[PDB]
Amino acid sequence: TLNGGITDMLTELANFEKNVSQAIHKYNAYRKAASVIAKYPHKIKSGAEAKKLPGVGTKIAEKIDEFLATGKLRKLEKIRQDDTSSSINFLTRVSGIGPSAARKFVDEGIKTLEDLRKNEDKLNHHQRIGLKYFGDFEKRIPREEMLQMQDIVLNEVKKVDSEYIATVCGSFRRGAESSGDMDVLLTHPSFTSESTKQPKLLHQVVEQLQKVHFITDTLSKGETKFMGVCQLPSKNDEKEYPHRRIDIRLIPKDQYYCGVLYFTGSDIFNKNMRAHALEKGFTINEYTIRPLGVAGEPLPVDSEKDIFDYIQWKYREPKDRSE
DNA sequence: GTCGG
DNA sequence: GCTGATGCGC
DNA sequence: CCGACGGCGCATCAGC
Ligand SMILES: Nc1ccn([C@H]2C[C@H](O)[C@@H](COP(=O)(O)OP(=O)(O)NP(=O)(O)O)O2)c(=O)n1
Ligand SMILES: [Mg+2]
Ligand SMILES: [Mg+2]
Repeated sequence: TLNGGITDMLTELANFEKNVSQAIHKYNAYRKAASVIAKYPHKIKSGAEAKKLPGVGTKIAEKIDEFLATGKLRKLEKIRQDDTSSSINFLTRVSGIGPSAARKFVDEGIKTLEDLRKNEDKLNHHQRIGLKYFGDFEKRIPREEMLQMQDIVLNEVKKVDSEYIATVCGSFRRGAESSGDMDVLLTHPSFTSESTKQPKLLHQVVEQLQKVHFITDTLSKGETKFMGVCQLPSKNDEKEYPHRRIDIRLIPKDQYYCGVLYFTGSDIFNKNMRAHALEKGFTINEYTIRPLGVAGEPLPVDSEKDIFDYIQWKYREPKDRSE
């Protein structure tokens, strides 16, 4: 990538602020700057040039000048040397261990993978599964495997009830050649914003995917959101595929376009778009777009493009939403 | 950390 | 048990 | 200056 050295530096700063400092707005600011620089179509020559981009301010411009001049950032070189920052940043890589829990574990002398494995009884269910698949969860998923997973999920959903519609969203729907996980949007005509005419709609699908041994583990599960683990089947004598993260979101069927907009992302694109909506006098969530008067009644939406129209954005195909 | 009013 | 906060994640 | 920063599901806990 054209400015990969810079965007990597900013991401590392973002992670430090989130995981160690617990300064969430600094985390968001660093990721916004990294995002806008990532899509800038020139090799950046100076901090001043970058400060012209929205989300890059004075402090990030100065860091870019240091990085361009020396290839490194003294602030990060010191952070990498610090044992407590290093430990906390490591522990947060386990799914279910956040900044607070990582600092608590370090206080208790739990700070390596070996320590975690020795202290499984001190982990909640989510953390215990995150530890179990720690290596697998850091692997990426080739799009070819995403296509196999898509075929399994859609066909098994079809067998439960041909009226389900399952849509793979996330980075996959944005056309990524690899994904960190699989995100599945689910609808069924019995579940609308006006009524739930059938119970266990999400459960039935989860159950079926467990029955055929696709879903292997559950991190969390409610009426509309499942968060778990899945695995492709392998052939005779074949090494097994890595276990993968899977999220499933049941959305009211009449609210599919707001739901698919949300679940297609990226997260930064959603943040930019919802922030823009506010400046335009609307609020967007995964169910509705509503005017700000306090939020008013939902506006009619019959395509993803209707949502862009309301906030006066030209439409952006999913592949162009990877901010 | 950055931005807009 | 319920409700509201908080952590963690999408 | 300085308030705002997207919006919400599930797990866990504290207080009643
Ligand atoms: N903070 C976040 C995180 C996620 N999402 C939405 C947008 C994202 O596209 C989708 C799925 O989340 P994800 O973490 O799986 O991200 P992804 O875009 O699929 N990328 P990846 O899974 O790493 O390949 O949920 C969001 O709105 N806000
Ligand atoms: Mg994803
Ligand atoms: Mg996901």
